[PDB]
Amino acid sequence: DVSFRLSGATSSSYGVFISNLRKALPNERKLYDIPLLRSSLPGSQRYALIHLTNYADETISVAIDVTNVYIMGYRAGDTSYFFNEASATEAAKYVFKDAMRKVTLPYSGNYERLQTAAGKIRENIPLGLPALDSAITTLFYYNANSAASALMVLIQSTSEAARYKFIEQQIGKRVDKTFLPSLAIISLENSWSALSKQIQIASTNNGQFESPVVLINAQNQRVTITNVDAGVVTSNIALLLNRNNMA
Ligand SMILES: Nc1ncnc2[nH]cnc12
Repeated sequence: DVSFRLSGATSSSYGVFISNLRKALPNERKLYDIPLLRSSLPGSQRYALIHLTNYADETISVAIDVTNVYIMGYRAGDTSYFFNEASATEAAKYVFKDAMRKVTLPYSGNYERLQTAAGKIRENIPLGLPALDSAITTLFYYNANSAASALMVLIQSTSEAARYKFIEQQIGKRVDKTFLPSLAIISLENSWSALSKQIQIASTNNGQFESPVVLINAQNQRVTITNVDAGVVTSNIALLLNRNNMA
């Protein structure tokens, strides 16, 4: 299990938390010094639990699938909450089994569904450590109308931070402030599967992608990424989705 406590948290201690979350994920190999995640694991090995505690000492436990860093659902007290999808129904056979109530959320855990349900796009939802505190409080005292936006804060602060060093560093900097994510963060979130696939292809193709990936950089320019010597591959992406795990 991995834990993070917001009371007394610093940039350094969020960095230690995201390091430990990456270390909790099993990898087959490394390609270009980046962990390649497993394609399939038995249910008994497939899930990791993250414990998150806000400023008021209220704790939720979040279940993640370690093959794709996907959040399956969370527990608050005696009640578990799972996303309305196939992988989350599978997850509920293995985690939070002694929860007295189980609630199935009225959506799946993908962004197009969560943004529709929240009525807000990712660019307009604050991130930073105080926004994670707020997200924990909202999810602990489950308010249906505010859950979807809180779950997007939670996903971006744990899963997306683990996938990219840039996202980890941007969220971790904001200890007593909040910020709105740039299109650079949004395009990294959007492009993880495609970048992962192309880096796996590149290892059999002399470091060259078969299909380019278009990212948005810090100056809001569309940049076309074509190989493993690009900065996003050398010094940013921290985990690779297995090619067998993309559908
Ligand atoms: N539920 C989720 N967990 C992790 N990463 C995601 N990207 C979109 N939805 C996600």
